[PDB]
Formats: sequence, C-alpha cells, structure tokens
Amino acid sequence: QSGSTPLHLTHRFMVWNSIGIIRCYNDEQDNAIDVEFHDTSIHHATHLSNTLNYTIADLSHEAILLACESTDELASKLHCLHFSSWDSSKEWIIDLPQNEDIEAICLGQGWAAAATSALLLRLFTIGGVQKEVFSLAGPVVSMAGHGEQLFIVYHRGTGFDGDQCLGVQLLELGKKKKQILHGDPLPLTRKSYLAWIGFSAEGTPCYVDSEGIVRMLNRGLGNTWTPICNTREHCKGKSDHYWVVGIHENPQQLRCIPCKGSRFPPTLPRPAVAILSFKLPYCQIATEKGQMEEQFWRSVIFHNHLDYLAKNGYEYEESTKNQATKEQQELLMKMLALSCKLEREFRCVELADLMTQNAVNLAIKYASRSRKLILAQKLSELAVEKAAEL
Amino acid sequence: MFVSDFRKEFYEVVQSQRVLLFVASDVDALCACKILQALFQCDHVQYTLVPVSGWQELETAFLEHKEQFHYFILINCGANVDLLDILQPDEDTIFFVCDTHRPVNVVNVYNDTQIKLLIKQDDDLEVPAYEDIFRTMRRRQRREWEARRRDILFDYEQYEYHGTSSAMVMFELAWMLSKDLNDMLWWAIVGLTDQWVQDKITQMKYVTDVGVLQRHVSRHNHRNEDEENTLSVDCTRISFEYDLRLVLYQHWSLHDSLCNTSYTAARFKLWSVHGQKRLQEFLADMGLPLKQVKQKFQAMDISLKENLREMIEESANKFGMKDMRVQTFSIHFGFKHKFLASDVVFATMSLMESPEKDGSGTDHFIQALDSLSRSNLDKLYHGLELAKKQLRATQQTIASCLCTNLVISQGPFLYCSLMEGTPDVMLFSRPASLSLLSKHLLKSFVCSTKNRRCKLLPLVMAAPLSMEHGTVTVVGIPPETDSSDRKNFFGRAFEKAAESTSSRMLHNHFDLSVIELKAEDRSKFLDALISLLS
Amino acid sequence: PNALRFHMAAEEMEWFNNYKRSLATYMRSLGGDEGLDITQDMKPPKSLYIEVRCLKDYGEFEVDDGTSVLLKKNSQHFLPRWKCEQLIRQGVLEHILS
Amino acid sequence: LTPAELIERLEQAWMNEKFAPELLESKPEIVECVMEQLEHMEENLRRAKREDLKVSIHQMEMERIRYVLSSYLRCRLMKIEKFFPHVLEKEKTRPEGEPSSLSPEELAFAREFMANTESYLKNVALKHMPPNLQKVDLFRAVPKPDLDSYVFLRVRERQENILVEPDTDEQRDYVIDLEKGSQHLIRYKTIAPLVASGAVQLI
Amino acid sequence: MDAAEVEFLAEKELVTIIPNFSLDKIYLIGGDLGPFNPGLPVEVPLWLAINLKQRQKCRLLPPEWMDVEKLEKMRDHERKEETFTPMPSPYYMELTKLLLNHASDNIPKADEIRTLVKDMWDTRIAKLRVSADSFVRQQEAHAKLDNLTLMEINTSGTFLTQALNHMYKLRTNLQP
Repeated sequence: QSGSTPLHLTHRFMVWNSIGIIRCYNDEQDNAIDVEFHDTSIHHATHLSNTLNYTIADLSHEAILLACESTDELASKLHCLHFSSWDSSKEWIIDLPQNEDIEAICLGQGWAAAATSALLLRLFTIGGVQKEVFSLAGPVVSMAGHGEQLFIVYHRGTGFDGDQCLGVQLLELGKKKKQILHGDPLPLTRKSYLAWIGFSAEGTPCYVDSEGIVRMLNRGLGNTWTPICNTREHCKGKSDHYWVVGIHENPQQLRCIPCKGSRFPPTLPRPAVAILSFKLPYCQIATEKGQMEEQFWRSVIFHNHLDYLAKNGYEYEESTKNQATKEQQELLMKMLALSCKLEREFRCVELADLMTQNAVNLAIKYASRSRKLILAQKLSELAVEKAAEL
Repeated sequence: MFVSDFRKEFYEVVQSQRVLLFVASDVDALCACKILQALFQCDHVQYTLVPVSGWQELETAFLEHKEQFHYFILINCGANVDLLDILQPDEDTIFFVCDTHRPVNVVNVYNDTQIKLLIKQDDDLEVPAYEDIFRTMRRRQRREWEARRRDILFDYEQYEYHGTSSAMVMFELAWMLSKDLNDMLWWAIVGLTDQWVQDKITQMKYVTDVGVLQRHVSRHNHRNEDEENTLSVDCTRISFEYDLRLVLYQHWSLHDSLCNTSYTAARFKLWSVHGQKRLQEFLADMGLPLKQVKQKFQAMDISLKENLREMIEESANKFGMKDMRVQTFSIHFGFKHKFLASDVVFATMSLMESPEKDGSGTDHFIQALDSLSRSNLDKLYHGLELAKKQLRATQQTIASCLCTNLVISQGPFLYCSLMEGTPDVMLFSRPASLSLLSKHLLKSFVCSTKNRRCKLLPLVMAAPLSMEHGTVTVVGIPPETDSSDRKNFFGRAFEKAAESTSSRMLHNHFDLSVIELKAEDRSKFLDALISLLS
Repeated sequence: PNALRFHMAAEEMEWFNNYKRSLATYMRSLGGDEGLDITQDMKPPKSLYIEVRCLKDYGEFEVDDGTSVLLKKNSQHFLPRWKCEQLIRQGVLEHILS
Repeated sequence: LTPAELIERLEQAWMNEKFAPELLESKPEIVECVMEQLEHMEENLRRAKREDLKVSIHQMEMERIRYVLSSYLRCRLMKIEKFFPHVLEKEKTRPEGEPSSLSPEELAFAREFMANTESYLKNVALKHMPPNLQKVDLFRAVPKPDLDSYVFLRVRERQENILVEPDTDEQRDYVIDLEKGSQHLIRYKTIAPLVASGAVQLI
Repeated sequence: MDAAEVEFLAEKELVTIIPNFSLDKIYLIGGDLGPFNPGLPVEVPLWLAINLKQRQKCRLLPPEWMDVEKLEKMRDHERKEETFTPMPSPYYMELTKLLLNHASDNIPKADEIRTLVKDMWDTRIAKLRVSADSFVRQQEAHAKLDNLTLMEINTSGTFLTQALNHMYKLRTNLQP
C-alpha cells in the first residue's frame, strides 16, 4: 500500500497521505488502530479495537477503508467507516467467499475498490452497494484513485536479472466510462522495484521506483510516462533515502520523509515532512539556455492537468492557466530578446513557435530592437503561419 | 429536548457567546467544569463560573446574572426539576443542562425551544409519551385520561437515580472536538470514580463505563509512546489498574487503610472490640508483619508489596470477601507523584466538605477546584490529609451509632439520628458528607446485625443543621443488597409525608432524597413515613 | 485608600494631585488620540486572555460596550489581561494560573 | 525604515535606556512610528470577525510591541523624575545641533514636575525657614547621574584605541580594541559616545 | 532587567512547528509568517509557537541543537575550556525551559536534554563567578565576556556592577 511500512513491525503506519495517518499497534496492553488527520477540522481522531486483525488500509476525504486475511474459522472482510455520511450508521462490513482473500484496496470520490487474491477486482459505492466486477490481467501489487480515476498495477510476467515485470491498468469511471491504459508495461530504473504509486493532488497519476525516480503520466504527450526528478540528487548516502507521502502539481511539491539507515521511517518519534521542488534532468543544465526551457517544459508538464479537467468536464480556476501561460510567454520573450541581441534568429523562430498570435506580433518589437530585420521578417511570416494554423 | 450532537448544537452555539456556568458542589461536577473550562480557554470563550450549592442560591445567582447572559450551562443540576418554573426566565434565554440526575423532568424533556439536555439518549431513560402527559361522555373520558396521566406520571417520577457521568459527557465532547488532553481524560476518570465511590451507579454500569474509558486510555498511551519509544518522566501517564478496594492505602499505612475502608471495617466489625482480632487473624493469614502493616506504605519493605494485591485477593477469598479487587485507573507524573482515581476523589471531596469554619462553602469549592490542576499539587496533598481525617471521623461516628444502638428499625425503614454537640457532628452537618456517612453506616449495620429482616431495610438518617432557625438535615438511603439497582423512592416519599402532615420541609439540595426539616416536625414527618411506606 | 490618605499632609495631597494631572497630560500627548496608558503592561504579555477570581464584592465591570461582569466574590471570569490588569493590581481580582 | 527594523530599533533603545545610568538622547521618530503602527493595526483588526485566528495572532504581537514601548517610556520617565533639575539645565544649555535628551512632551512634564516640587517644598517648610535659608537650589540638592557606572555591552561596529582608565594614575591607562560581536564589562563614561552613536549595545 | 524580560527577548527566537490548521500568510509588524499548511513544517517565533501548542493547534519540533550527542559534545567542550564557549543559541536556557515545559511530549529524550543544558548552565555560572572574583582581586577596569548569554549575565550582573562601582570610587577617592 502506498505510504505504508512493513507488517512485521508491532507498531506501524498503515497509510500516510495528504489527508492523514493511520497507525496500528499490537502491544501487550491491546491491539488497535489509530486514525488521525493532518487537519483536525476534517474529523476527530479515532481508535478501533483490531480484534479482527485488519492489516491493509486506506484513507480519503470522506471515508476510511480496511481489510484483512482469512482464517480457517472466518473469511476475509472489507470494513469501512464512512465518517462523512448523513445517516445514523457510519460503518459497513462485507464478507468474502470461502478460500478467497483481499490483496489490495483503495478509495475514490464516492466509491471504493478492492483487488483480490483470485485475480478479481470488485468496485463498491461508498454507501456499501456493490458496483461492477472485472478480472485483473495478472497478480496485483497496488492500487490508487482520484476522482473517478482508478489506477492498478500488476505482475504481467516473471522478471530477469534484477528487473521487475509489471504493468498498469487505468480506468476512468465517470459519466463516460473508459479504459485509458489497458495493460501497458510501466518504466522503472533498472535492477529496482516499484516503491510508491499515487495521484498528484490536482489529479495526475504518478509513481516512484526504489532507486528514486519519480515520474508522471504526461497527458500532454499522448499519455506516456515522463520522469520529473530523482530523490538521490537531493539526498545523499546509500541506505539513506526519502520516503514519499504525496505529490502536488500546483504548488509543485513532493512531500517526503527523510529516512536514515532504513528503508522506511520509524513510527516514533513522529517524522517531519520535507518538501521537494522539481528540476527536470535536461542537458546543458548549468546554462540559462537550459534553465529557461527546463522552466517551460516543467510548467506545461504539470499544468496540462487543467486541460485534463476541462476535457473530463470539470470547472477549474482560469487564473492558473493565465499565470502559467504568462510565465511561459514571459520567459520566452526575455530569452528571445537575449538571443536576438546575441544575433541568432532560427533558434528564436523555434522558440516563437510555442507562442500565441498576439505574442509573436509583440515579439516583432524585440526583433526590431537592435535591428534584426530578418528575424522580424520570419516572425511576421510565422504570424501568417499561425493565422493559417487557427 | 435532548441535544443529539454536542459538537454541532451545543458547543458550536455557545462558542460564539458569553456563557454562565452554574456548577454543583460534587466531584463529578468539578471534573466536568474543569474539562469545559479547558475547552473554553482553548477557544477564548469569555465565560463566567459561579458555584451553586443548592436550588435557592442557583435562583439567586440567576436573578443576579440573567440580565447580562443569554446562554447558561448547568453542571449536575436542573435536569430533575422544571427549570422554567423554578427560574422564570426570559423567553429567549437558553439553558444547557449537563446533569446526571434521573428521571429527567417531562417539562424539560418536551420543552423544544429553551431547555437543551446534554444527556446521552442511550442512558437508562423511559420517558412517557407526550400524548399521555400533555394536551358528558367526552369530559368523562377527559377525566379518565387525567387519572391515567396521574398514574403514569407517578410511575415515572417515583424512583430517582443517576445516569452517565457529566465528566464523561464533556470528555466525549472534547474527543469529538479533538481537543482531548490527557488531563481531561483523567478528569473524566475522576468523575466516574466519584459516581462509583458515592455508590450513585450499579457495579455493572461502572464496569461498562470503565470499559469505555480503557480505550481512551490506550489511545492516549499510544499517541507518542510504545514499548521502545518513551516520554519524559514529566509527562502524565494514565494506567488501567485492577487495584485494591482499600481507601488511600498508598498514602498512609495499610493498617489505617484496612481500619478506615468501609468494606473491610464493616466486615471485620472493627467498631466492636472483638473485630480487631479478626483483622489480626486476616493479617496473620496473609503473613504480613504488624510492624510493616502499621508502617506507612511508601516506607514498607518492597519485598512485601510486589504481589500484595493478589495476596490480598487470595486471603480475602478464603475470608469471604470475594471482591477485594476493583477495576480502576492511576496517574503517574514526575518521579514520585502517583494517585489512584479514588485517592483524587477523596481528596477533592474532602476539600469541598471540609469542617473548617473559616471562609465559606464557596471558598471550599474553590480549594477543591484548584486541587484538580497539577499546578496545585500542594492543595491535592492537603486534601489527602483532610481525607484521612474525614475517614477516621466517619469510623468513629459509625462506632458511636452502632455501640449506642441509635439505629432503630422503624418498620418500613431503619432510623438514625445524630445529636447536637456530639463529636464530629459539625463535620457531618453538610448533606454530601451526611449521605456518605449514612451509606457507610448502613453497610456496617447490615454486616453487624444477625437478623435476616434487618439486612434488607432502607435507612433514614437525621442530623442537626441549624439553631438560628432550628432545623435538621434528613437523608434517605436504599437497601444495601448486592442485588440493588441503586434507585430509591425517598425523594417522593419525603414530600408525600411533608404534604400529608403540612410539615415545614425545605428542599434546597439538588437530590430529592435530602431535605431540610424543622426540628419540631420530625415526629409527625416520621409518623407519616411509617404510614406511607406501610 | 482613605487609611493611607490620612497619613498624607494636605500639601502632599496637593502635590500628588498635580503629579497625577501632569502624568495624565503626558500620557494623553503620546498618541495620535486617546494617548498611551503606560501604567498598563507592567509585565511582559504571555496569554491574551487570563482567568481571574473575584476577591472583593465589587459591583459590575464593563468589558464591551453593552456587556459587563458582576464581580461577586469567588466567581471566576475568563477575560482580557489588559482589562483585568488594574483590578488585579489593586487586589480586586486574582490571576489564577501559574 | 522597514516595520520589522523599526521594532528592532525600539528594542535597542529599550535595552540601552535600561542599562545606561543617564537619560539617553530621544528617539522621537521611533516612538511616533511605533505608535502609528499600533493605531493602524487596531484599525485593521477592529474590522474583522470573531473567532478568527489571525486576529488573535496580530493582537498578541501588538501586545508585545505595546509592552516594549510602554516599558521604554516608563524607564525614561523614571530617569526624568530622578534627575529633573539636571535634564532641564542640560536642555536649557543645549547648543544648536546636538539632539535633545527630552521630547517636547517629556520637557513639558519635567518643567511641570520641577515647578510642582519647588512649590510644595516652599509652601511646607521653606517659606517658614529664616529669610536667607528659604532658597534651596535643587540643581545642588538632587544628585547628578553617575557616569562612572559599570555596564555590560555588546559591540556592533568595530572600534579601535578605546582608552581604559583604571584609576587616578594616568600611567596605568591603556587602550583596547572592540571586535564586532564581542562583549565587555566597562565603565559607562568611557563608552558613552559609542552608545549614543549605536556602535555598542548595552546588555 | 528581569528574567521575565530576558524570557520576552528569548521568545522572539524562531522555532519550527507542524500546524494542524490551514491559514494563509499573516503579515505581522515584525515580519510576515506562513502560509500555515496542515502537517507540514513552518518556522514561527517562539511566543507564537508556545501559544499554538497551548491551544493544541500545532506540534513543536526540537531545534537542530536539541540533540543528546550534540549537547554532550558542547557540555564536554565547555567543561574543558577555561573561557565561555560559543553556545548553540543566545537564549539556550530560556529556549530549553519553554520548549521542554510546553512540548516534552513532542521532544524525545527531554530529560537528557534538560540535564545536559543544566550541566552547561552550572559550568558557565561557575566560570562567571571566577571572572567576577578575578576582576575584584586583580583590580581590573575591563573584562572580555564574549560568549556569555543575556540570562547568564543578568543572573549576576547587577550585583557585580554595583560592587565594581563601589570599588572604583574607593580606589579613586584620593583624586582631588
């Protein structure tokens, strides 16, 4: 489970995300689960007697989900506390068939989903009614969700020479149901395994491998996978590493906990979340010519989520698009001026190809300053071309 | 009407307002007041706090403050009377009522605009339906309905008892707000233990509420702590204990604890000359040296103490005291500060009901309220010393009553009377201490007497109150059987006798089973009580 | 207090009245308007609100425009420190957290 | 002058006035600007809703600023009341260009204080005394501030060739250098211009 | 100057808290703070941190110097040197009292931290006593006290300065 620590610990995290934390302990005084939230205006902290040994968990804005394994006396179960409900009975419980066990679970906006050891996925509404059922394309490892999106990762085969053989199944369960990615293999760094999957806060799916590369579903580039950053350029050491809590597109943040000499943070004392910005791994990084296009491509790589929301039918804040487009246009204008004064023009045309009609009509001014007439001419011809491309 | 959600319909309402707390003089009320004070001080709610020791001073305080406050909170008072008739409020005030007393008055229940009851709906509540209580052949059926109303409402109002602790109610509010500190959980524990110490609830309900509080204790004990990461000694640690029923036994000698605990004193009959040899037989069966037993518990040899609880239980079982253990809690902090919930209960209770004449009852309330905060540990230890004195005086008074045979069986009920000028009567003149004395004395009497009839009777006790006005305080106690459900009828029996005789009965204490009575009228009042209970 | 005023000479009372008037003038002249009462804030501020206990049977004490608290003995109020400071100094109220 | 820097200069004046034996030169710009900030923030906060957290945070910060200002002014008023003939004589004899040790308000207070005290003394005893004894000059009655007091300091700007003078004998005088960030225990009279210029901070 | 005023100045030092509430950037006169995001660290003055802890609105983190190994190293260095060593904060004693009294639940090994800070305080007060005695005995007119903190000075400085004033007048009474 994303944001969870190994089961052999007697006191551990069952989930840590941008909503809150779920801890659980099995000490001599009691066995129980503690649920807490980052913002206490959401819901009060809760203590559940874990007599049924719930072991896999997930947390959301409106509900918490739990599940366990079977035993010879009793089968596996799915348990949920829909703490945001209106009605008198906030809990519900579901029991699985005999010799069948839940393997992974996840929450989404108004629904829950459980992947099963029998290569079966069951969808539920958050009141408890069962939605659709389908079979996975292999043994599952983990799940994630955001809005109507469902994100599943599974074993597609057997690995060789240290690599892992796995792929993604991605569904969009909204008013026009679809499968976006069907069985596609997932990239990851060689001789490493998948560490963390989850949706960035404004909606894009992302994941991190056990070397440290964080990468995102680039919906501006035909739904491919674009690496953003590593974690080991920020960190230092072999065993020391950063343990991920969540991603945000705007503000651009990676929430992560630095871990010393361990593959995960200790449960106590409470770790402090560090914030990591982003810097794409482009060439000629030390130059201003590199930094400007790094800024541009990082900006669009993150801000295409607004267009995804519009395509899906959501309303968004137009000021975000205004600011992002202005940032891209302004860095392009300044570097166009610098390159023009440095007496280069075809590179300026290539930069100006990314701009609006009004923007090129105004960039003719920067071309005119210092009297680069041929660059002004090609910007005018580009303006004609953009008038045609409308 | 009953408040369904304390967070939404009570706390978020009074959070924006000036509030007036009326607080009754009992340890559960004090603990609920401490929790609510902590919440209000977190949220900068400009409250005012007034202690009230009775109905008349509650009315006086309300007359003083009704112009300036629109929201009032009554802690351990108000639920068992018609507050609208008692206080005569303006049409647009609000009275929140967090009170353990039962049954709730039907006017309080079915008033839908002004009285708001901070009472758990799953308590022991059976309210009659509204149509049964509120509005030729037609008028004949009207009179028949009125007769049925009188029958049903007497059946409802007959037996008075206590519900869930107000401190626990306020702690559940704190938990829902997620501002529940460990000291707030300790105050909730102390409120429940006040109910248990004063025998206001059954053992089943006490065990159930302890089961509720155990889970909160576990949550607080795992907020920042486990078997390998641990906090400073400064921090407070609350622990569940299956501890001994002896009173204050970690703060004085085990001998004094066995002598001044009500249960063991009653069983061994230590009021009698012969009972000390029974106690010595018990200690010899345990194998504790008498010098160690008479030494202070903190100075006792540590080789005697690390299995003392199970040794006590094992010897008590073969002596016939089958329940010397009790499910309770303790608090530790620093290096040396350790208290059982019973210890804090007795200390705060003694600070309230202190025999000191200097100051006033409200000053003693203030001392008790201060002692519940850890910035006033000196006050808590002073309260422990006062509690030792109070327990000793209780046993001396019980011995005097039983040796002089003041407890006489008046047919339907046993009767006892304290006499003016006799020892410690001024200490026991206050109604709460008098109620505790009567309960302890009834247990001692039931263990003393050999008659099967006398072991089942209730008890009525009188004590002097006033000479400037010539009155006595009278309390009624139910029978002390283990089968008892801790409900008594004396609150209504007293007023039926008082109206049958037209006696000068005054009804100031919040419990109906405690009254003030003119010293001349006690004869005819008792005659009416024998006639009434039959 | 009157028991202390009887210790003072008449000329001492005249000097004290002149000093009070001059100090009030100086405090009034500090701000843009309504001055600054530098008699207040004699100790560094810790909490914005304090819990106070009535020691004397005072009458009523206004806290806002339309609101007041009855300063009856042993009542406890949770009030602003800057409002309660003078009464605590004069012994009417007792600050009751330490 | 940034508002944060203004509050910092207020704290500097507060501590210097605490530890200096004499009345230091006035900081009217500091007092006026701090009062302006407080009035403006009162105006801001009276136009905000109840139960708001940022309102309380601002009120707490204002309490702190108000406390430092009130304490500073109280200390200055203590010094004025203690040395009222000497500060008045200094103000009367002040040339053109050095700053005053009194604001106009403090000067009005000092003149009123001296007139009140002289009137009281005359009326009570000194009109009754014999004719040539009726005049005490308070310039001689009241003691002067003692400039040879020892003070702790921390030095903010490097100073060189500061002369220590242990006692009467000039042969034992010797110079020192005050490195930035160092802390010293020294007679005030040897460092008083540095305190005036802000090169050192009394502690 | 009172110890409470020294604490007032110590209260201006910055410490990191983890809010459980959401609040935008607040523009205090002494410099802007925030934004406050639930679950993330933010650096605020100590008075505000203590107030929020009392109102249960945040979790306080120990400063970087509140670590047992670092404090043991500093304590041993102080005990070995003859002069006052540089301290991890200019108000370390006040910081220790405030943070450990209000946030011992948040700060692990608080007993060890308090004992080590007490050791450093005892060593430095002993050094200050030696300095005062040497000043009076050798009849100095100047001393260098570079790494002393304000609370440490304020504990003894009024007495010392009064004594040195009397000593100066006694050794200069023959001046005319």
